[PDB]
Amino acid sequence: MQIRADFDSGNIQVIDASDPRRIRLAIRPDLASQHFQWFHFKVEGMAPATEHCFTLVNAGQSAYSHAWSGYQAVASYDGERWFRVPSQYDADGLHFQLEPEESEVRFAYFEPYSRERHARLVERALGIEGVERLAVGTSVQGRDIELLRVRRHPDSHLKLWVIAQQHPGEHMAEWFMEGLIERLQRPDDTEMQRLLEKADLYLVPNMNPDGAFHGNLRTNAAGQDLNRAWLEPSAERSPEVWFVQQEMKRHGVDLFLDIHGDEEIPHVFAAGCEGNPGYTPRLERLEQRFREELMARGEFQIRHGYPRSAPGQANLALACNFVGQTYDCLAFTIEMPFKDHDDNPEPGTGWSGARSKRLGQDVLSTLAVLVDELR
Ligand SMILES: [Zn+2]
Repeated sequence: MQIRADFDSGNIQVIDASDPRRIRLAIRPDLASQHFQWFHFKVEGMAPATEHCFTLVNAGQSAYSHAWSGYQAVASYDGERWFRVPSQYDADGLHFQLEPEESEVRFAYFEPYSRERHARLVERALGIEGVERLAVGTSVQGRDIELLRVRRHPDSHLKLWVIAQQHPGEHMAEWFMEGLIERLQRPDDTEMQRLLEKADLYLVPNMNPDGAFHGNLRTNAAGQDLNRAWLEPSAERSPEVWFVQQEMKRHGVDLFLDIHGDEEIPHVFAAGCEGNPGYTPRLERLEQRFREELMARGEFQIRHGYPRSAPGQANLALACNFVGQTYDCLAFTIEMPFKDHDDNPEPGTGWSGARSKRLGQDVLSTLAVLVDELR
């Protein structure tokens, strides 16, 4: 038996894998920050007809250790079909067991989205009618930050921005983008026809390629939390955010969605800008419309989420608040669960890459409905 993480988005430290019934492992802290929670490794040469019991020993010291409770690890034999496995959490850490049908299998905190797939996603995007790579930024380690624009009518006047995965460990985010982009390949898509008549789409499939490649959870290569750098972006420390802000200034913003993933809450939800000094009645109305329309179409609810912000007490270092206020536009942070969307239980897979994609396409339907109210 051999366990490794020497690959894209891999993360794990092997303690002792000599006894299948007592496998010890540790989660690796981010490149330049103390945060950790995301894990991704492969096991090879497992004995057949044998139970293998795994334990992430430092789960208790992870960034969000209270989120472990109720969480079921994800696994895959072919890296295509991912399934949930029996898991428990106590003082010794996160435990999960599996009697593998195959000699090899891989585990991860969520269905990984590799930079390899990212590349194929961009390729397909550029092969789509009206889709272009409007501009490209560069990460701290020199990886591409594509800004794709979907434009099918030279007279549209609205700019709808959607960026994802500023936090590397939140892989469900890029899955959301894949679904959103792929819907653009439909021949007779009436809703999209209307949307694109009035607006152009500005998409950044991945805001932190270095973090994602290195299996980080929270920060970019420099150790900076990108969703805390919007008030004071750095060309050197947070180039990913700096790039996006320059382009936003060039073209303008009339809508902004920041796609994330939440470790704790087992529900898909959306946080707004109610704490912004610039939170107007118009924006409060639009936020109500958006949630109302999305709730009627996708796996999205409004009962659970983060505590709301008191009037004028928002943290403008956050993308959602910063963009919404700077441009006086509807803005939300979309949150997908690492667990399941309990409203629609599917224990065998929990929240997945597929359900993330579907949410991405449902969100497009919501935008089509609200396009005439944004401005
Ligand atoms: Zn996040």
